[PDB]
Amino acid sequence: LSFHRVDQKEITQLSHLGQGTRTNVYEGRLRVELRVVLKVLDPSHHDIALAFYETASLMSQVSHTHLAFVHGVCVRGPENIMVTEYVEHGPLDVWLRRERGHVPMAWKMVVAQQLASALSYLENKNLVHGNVCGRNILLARLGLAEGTSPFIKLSDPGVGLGALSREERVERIPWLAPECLPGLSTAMDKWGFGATLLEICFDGEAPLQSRSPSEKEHFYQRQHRLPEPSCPQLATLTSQCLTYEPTQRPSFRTILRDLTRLQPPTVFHKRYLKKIRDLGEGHFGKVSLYCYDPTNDGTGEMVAVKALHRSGWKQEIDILRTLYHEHIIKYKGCCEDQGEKSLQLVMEYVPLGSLRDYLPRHSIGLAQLLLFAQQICEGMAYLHSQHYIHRNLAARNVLLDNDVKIGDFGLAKAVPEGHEYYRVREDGDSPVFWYAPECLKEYKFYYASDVWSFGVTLYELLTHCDSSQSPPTKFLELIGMTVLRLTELLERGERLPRPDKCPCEVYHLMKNCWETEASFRPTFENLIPILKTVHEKYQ
Ligand SMILES: O=C(Nc1ccnc(NC(=O)C2CC2)c1)c1ccccc1Cl
Ligand SMILES: O=C(Nc1ccnc(NC(=O)C2CC2)c1)c1ccccc1Cl
Repeated sequence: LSFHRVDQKEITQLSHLGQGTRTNVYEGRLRVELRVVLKVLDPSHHDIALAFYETASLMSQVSHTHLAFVHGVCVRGPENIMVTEYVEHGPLDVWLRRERGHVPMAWKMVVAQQLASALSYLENKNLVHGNVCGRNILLARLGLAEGTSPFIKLSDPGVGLGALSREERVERIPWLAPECLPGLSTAMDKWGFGATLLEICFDGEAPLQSRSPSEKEHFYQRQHRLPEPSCPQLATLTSQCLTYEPTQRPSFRTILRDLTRLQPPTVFHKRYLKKIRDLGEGHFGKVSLYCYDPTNDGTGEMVAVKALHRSGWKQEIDILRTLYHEHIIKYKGCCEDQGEKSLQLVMEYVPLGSLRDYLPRHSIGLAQLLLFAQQICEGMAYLHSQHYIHRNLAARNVLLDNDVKIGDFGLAKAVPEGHEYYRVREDGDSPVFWYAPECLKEYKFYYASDVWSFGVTLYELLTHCDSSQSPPTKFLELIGMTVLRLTELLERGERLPRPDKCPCEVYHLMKNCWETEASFRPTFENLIPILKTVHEKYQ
C-alpha cells in the first residue's frame, strides 16, 4: 500500500462542499499555497479506515489526464484525511441538474469518451474503481463556449465498497453492479459506466430515483432491464454495459471503440509550469513534479522537471532524447530558464517513484523483486546496443509506475565504436560502492562495468534497501580511507554478504556479476534469458 505522507501543518480546511459515504468533503489549501479538497473520514471501523487508505493507494499509483490527482494522506488527530485535486465546476450530476436544458448530446459524448478513456486505462492496469457515478466525475472546463469542449476528471471512489454496509450498497443502486449486492470483477465498472451514461443523458436525474431501497432490490432480483437513454447506438452501448451477466459486458477497448466512431510539441513554457513537489536529487540536479497547464483551465498534464558542468548537463538531455524503451524514463521536451540563464529537462512522471524509497514499504517477495531485475537488464541491454555506458546504475535511479523505469543519465557516456573502454577521471561524485575494480582503480569504463553496477542493485533489491544492510554501510563494516581500501577488498575477492532470505541461486548471479575481471562478467543480453528462466521458478 503506497501514498505520499502529508503533515497536519501543510493543510488548511475551508468551506464544507458536501458529504460522501462516511466522509465530509471540504475545500482546502496545501502548503507544498495550493487549492485542494480534503475528504475527511469520520472516526470509523478498521476494515473501512483501511478501504479508504486502499483507495488513496489505487489513486496515488495512477497517472491519467482524466483521473483526479491525489496528493497524499494526512492524519489530523482522530480523522483520516485525503488531499485531492480541487476541480473548478465540481460534481458532474450537480452541474447537469442545474444546466438542465442547456447541454447538447454532442457535449455528453465528449464526456462519455473521456470517462471511457480513464476506465480503458484502469482496465489495462487490471485496476478497479468501483464507484463510477456522476458525483465522482468532476468538471474542469465547461466546453459550452464556441470553439471549446468539456474536460472531466474522474475522482477517487472514497471508501472501498462491500467494506460498506449492505443497506448502503442498496442505496448505490443502479450504479452498483448486481453481482456486488451480496457482500472484485473489473466488470463492475462497465455496469457503473453504463448507469452513469443514463445519469448523464437524463441530465443528472438518477434512473430509479423514485424507488425505495427495498423497491431497488426487487428490480435487481426480478432482473428488470434499466431504462433506454435518449438515442442512438448509445442505447446499444448502454444496454450491453447494463447486462446483469458480467461476462457479456463489453471491454473498455470496445466501449471506447464504439464511442470514438460515434464522433461527428517538445517546447514547455516556464509560465504554464506549476510546481507540486520535489521528487529527488540526482547527478546534475533536482527533479520536481510540475503541472503543465497551457490553457490555465486546470486541465494540464503532470510532468517531472530536472534542473541545474553545463556541457555535461546538455549531454544528459541529448542522450535521453534518442532513447525509446519500455523500461527507460521517457523524454518529453525542454524548458528555457531565462535570457540564456539555463535549460530544464521535462520527463514523464512515474507514479510510484524510486525503488530505494519504495522497497522499505511492504516487504515485496521474490516474484516482484526478480521481475524488476530482468527488466533493468532488458533496459540496460538496449542502452548498450545504442552504444552508451550508463555509469550510474543503482536502486536510487530505478523508478516504478505499477507493481520498472531507469533514470539519471548524468554520468552516461557514448563509447566510440572502435574503443574498448571509456576513460573518466570525473570532477563530480560517482557511486563508488556500485563501481567495478577497473573503474575505481584506473578510471576505465567498459560495457562490462555497468554489469558490475547491476549486481550491486540486485543486492539492494533483496535487502529491500535496508539502510543498515546497504552497499555503503556493509562495505564499510569490512574496513572498521576511500576507494583504495575498497579496491584491495574487492581484489582479495571479498563481496557484500548474502541478504537474509536471499535464495542462494540469486546470490550466485550477484557473484557472477561481481567478477574482478570485467571480461568474465555476463552480458546484459545474456542475463535476460537467465533472469526469465529464474523468474519462471519462484512461484
Ligand atoms: O466530489 C466532491 N467534491 C469535489 C472534488 C473536487 N473538486 C470539487 N470542486 C467543487 O465542488 C467546486 C464547485 C465548487 C469538488 C464531493 C463534494 C462534496 C461531497 C461529496 C463529494 Cl464526492
Ligand atoms: O527521475 C527521478 N525521479 C522521478 C521521476 C519521475 N517520477 C518520479 N516519481 C516519484 O518521485 C514518486 C514519489 C512520487 C520520480 C530521479 C530523481 C533523482 C535521482 C534519480 C532519478 Cl531517476
